Amino acid sequence: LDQLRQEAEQLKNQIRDARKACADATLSQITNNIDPVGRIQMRTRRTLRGHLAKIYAMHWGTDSRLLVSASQDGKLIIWDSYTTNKVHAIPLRSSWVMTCAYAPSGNYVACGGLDNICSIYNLKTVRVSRELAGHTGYLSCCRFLDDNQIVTSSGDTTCALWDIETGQQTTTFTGHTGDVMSLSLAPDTRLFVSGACDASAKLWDVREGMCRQTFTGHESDINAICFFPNGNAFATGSDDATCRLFDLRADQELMTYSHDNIICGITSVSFSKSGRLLLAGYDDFNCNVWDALKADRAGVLAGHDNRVSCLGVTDDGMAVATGSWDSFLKIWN
Amino acid sequence: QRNEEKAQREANKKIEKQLQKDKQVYRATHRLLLLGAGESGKSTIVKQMRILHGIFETKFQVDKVNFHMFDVGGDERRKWIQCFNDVTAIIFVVASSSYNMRLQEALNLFKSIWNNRWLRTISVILFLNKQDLLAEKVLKSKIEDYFPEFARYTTPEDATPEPGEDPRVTRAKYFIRDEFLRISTASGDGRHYCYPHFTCAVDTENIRRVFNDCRDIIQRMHLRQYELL
Amino acid sequence: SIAQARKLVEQLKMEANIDRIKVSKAAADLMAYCEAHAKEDPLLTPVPASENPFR
Amino acid sequence: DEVWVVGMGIVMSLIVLAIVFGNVLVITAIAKFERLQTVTNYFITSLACADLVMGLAVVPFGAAHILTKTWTFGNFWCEFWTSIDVLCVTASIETLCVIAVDRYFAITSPFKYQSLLTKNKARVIILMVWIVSGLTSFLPIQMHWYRATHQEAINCYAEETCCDFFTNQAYAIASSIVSFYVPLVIMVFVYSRVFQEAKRQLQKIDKSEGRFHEHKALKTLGIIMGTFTLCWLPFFIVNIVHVIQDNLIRKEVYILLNWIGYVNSGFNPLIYCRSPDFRIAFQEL
Ligand SMILES: Nc1nc2c(ncn2[C@@H]2O[C@H](COP(=O)(O)OP(=O)(O)OP(=O)(O)O)[C@@H](O)[C@H]2O)c(=O)[nH]1
Ligand SMILES: CN[C@@H]1CCc2c(ccc(O)c2O)[C@H]1O
Repeated sequence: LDQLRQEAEQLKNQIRDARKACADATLSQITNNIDPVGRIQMRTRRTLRGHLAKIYAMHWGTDSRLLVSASQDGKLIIWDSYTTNKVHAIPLRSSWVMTCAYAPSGNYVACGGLDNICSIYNLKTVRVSRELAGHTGYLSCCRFLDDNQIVTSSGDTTCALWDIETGQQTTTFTGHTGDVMSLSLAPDTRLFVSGACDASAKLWDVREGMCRQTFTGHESDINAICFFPNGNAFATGSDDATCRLFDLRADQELMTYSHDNIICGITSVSFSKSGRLLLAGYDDFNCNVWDALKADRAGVLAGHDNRVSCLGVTDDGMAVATGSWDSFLKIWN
Repeated sequence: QRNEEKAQREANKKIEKQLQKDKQVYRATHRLLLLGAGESGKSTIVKQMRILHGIFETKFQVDKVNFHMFDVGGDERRKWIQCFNDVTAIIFVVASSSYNMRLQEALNLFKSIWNNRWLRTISVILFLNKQDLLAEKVLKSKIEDYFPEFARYTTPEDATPEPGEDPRVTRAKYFIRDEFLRISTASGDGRHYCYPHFTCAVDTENIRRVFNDCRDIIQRMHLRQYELL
Repeated sequence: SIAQARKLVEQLKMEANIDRIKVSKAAADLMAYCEAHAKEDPLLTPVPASENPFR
Repeated sequence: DEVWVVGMGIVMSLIVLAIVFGNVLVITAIAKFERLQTVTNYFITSLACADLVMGLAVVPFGAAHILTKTWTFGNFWCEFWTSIDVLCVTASIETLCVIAVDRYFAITSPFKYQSLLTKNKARVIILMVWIVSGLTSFLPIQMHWYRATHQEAINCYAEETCCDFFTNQAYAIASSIVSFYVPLVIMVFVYSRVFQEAKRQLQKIDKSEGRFHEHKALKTLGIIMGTFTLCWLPFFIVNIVHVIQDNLIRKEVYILLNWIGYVNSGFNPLIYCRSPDFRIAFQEL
């Protein structure tokens, strides 16, 4: 119907006008008087070996002790960072995997792959506790809400929430135009956001199940997302070299991190414990660290040959780990 | 303390021994990706394959050489291509008889797939099914009626025809291959090659053909590695 | 689907009614948090080797 | 005359350095970067180490002997010098043969290449090569199995002031047969087979896709074969000919050929380490 599409445009124009009216001053101008962090130099403290093929993603443990890594060969290996010694090596039925997560209590580990099934493993007993099925597209990310509920994202536009015992979709979130390839959880369990193949990245409410906001700053595919430690802002890294920091209380974006030299995409984004430093990977053989307050570069992390596809920061914030398409890991401090 | 350290050391040791042991098993096998357009006829081709021994995986071994396939079930931009940059070869199936009903669509995928930044060093083993049906349509829907570049491609200069019911069908056979090979030659520095084959609905030496193609690909890769080509 | 167009029509209306706060408050909150939690961050300042467990 | 005294010295000094620098750089590049470390590069390390030991040990001592025309050191020093010289030479040649046969196995049979050569096989092969090298050199020269029956030779052993190389015909024949001719024929057959396979593949490509579109192979094989054959061929022919016919060749010719054979170890990394990854690693340092 002709009228329906227009009604839609008028609403978009009103939203844009409201966002423009809410704008008062540039975010960069506010933090002009902040003293710069300066040069930050960190070196590799440990090197982890034992993987055969390219790795995809990893997740630090709730304690700063352990971490879990997954690779395309089809094995989950739980390292011990302090003594660089393996603990478990769980084979998988399907070789291709694209995500992993580590339970808050430390009693469960989950891994989802290109096969349309999310499976959970029990550490203390290993065997497959339950198999979660129902999606129509390949999985992209998954996180543990608690010991009982897990929220996942799929290649189809749907994002769902499961229950381990029942094994059924308690709630389904729909509205995305294309494929979803990112997800993160707030410090509390109330809210979570996602970034899809379309430039739009929205915010979802777990209990309500209704979308609350929509951000469309970027102009290409979105490949990473994370929350500010406060919980009132989130930063995004897209296929274009630009990295942008959105806001929740005010819909419009605040600052953009980009440079002329960089022409490669971003595959992972994470924040420091204090939130001052924004650490982002790159398609090139490098990992760059920025300053969140004034968009000034700090340092360069090098020592990877193939790519950088995973990144995470420990809860206490003492160490940062990076992954690669090479078989090797790396721990920085 | 020391006993705890001892225990961790012993576990690392068992895990490492088993991981080294499977390293040889992992390195021995060869991986193939199978991709094709709709209604091409890949299910029939997999039949002789299962005879040798969301994602369907096939394991078959010939002459003490292990092969393992990956059929992915699907007009969508694909972000799972990056995950398939380590396969030895890609099997591509195109229905030659399906011109009146889509061929332009298949070629459209081939350039798309031929120019990815992640599949630069991967060669393609190309099959052409529905051979029998092609002869019947040419011998009323003609290529000239549907395609405007049909002129002048009827005869192959190096044509080595099998005894043929139709000199004319031999004209339709080599027009499609020339269109497919026109894209393969244009991009890449010789790191990747195309292997065209002609196969009817009933065929038996498919395993032999794929074995020979894989051997040729590996020999070419090793020759280029040591700077002899 | 005509409905997907219909579904979008009420959805945009729902998301446009939220109150918008000026950027000054959000920027001030971010700056205040970053400045207050600077000491607790072990990556911003080089931790002593003795306190470092990795080294 | 003063020019004769110096020029020889400067030329000798340059030869001693270049070898040390190149071999040290190759060894450091192999040991440092993890990307370059693999099964095929473990063979290069043995050749680099052997050539480095040769260049550090025998070349300066021979140059000093040539310049001073007198052997100040003792007789056991002379025996040790000759022993390590023969050891290094034969070790390098057998390492080259092993590299050639490994390349042949990699090219001709690709499916079984992954299982045949494994970190266990490479270490055993290299240890066997070095053991054969040690057995050929130290055992017969530490004892007096290489002594000559000529009266001038006996006078030479009697005078400790100067030591030269004097051996019987049987030992020379045996050492030459073990060190040179068998590796030469093995390399010839290997590279002929490899060239035939490459020609067959090129013909297949030309027949298959020639409408739309072997100098490189010829040059690549020619450099490797010709350099080694020209460097190490005349010396062994002369080694046979002086033994077969007494008082036929001049000592200057012998020492000149032995010295021109030493330069081969200098140019080995240039031929065998021209890969782009090696270039990147060298430029990084
Ligand atoms: N005459 C003839 N018919 C064929 C040939 N190959 C396939 N067909 C027919 O075409 C049908 C479609 O091929 P299928 O094997 O079913 O392929 P599919 O499983 O639909 O796979 P997609 O191509 O991915 O859609 C087959 O079931 C046959 O009836 C062939 O070579 N000749
Ligand atoms: C003094 N130089 C020696 C003399 C003879 C000799 C060499 C090498 C290998 C042999 O089997 C030999 O008999 C030369 O390197």
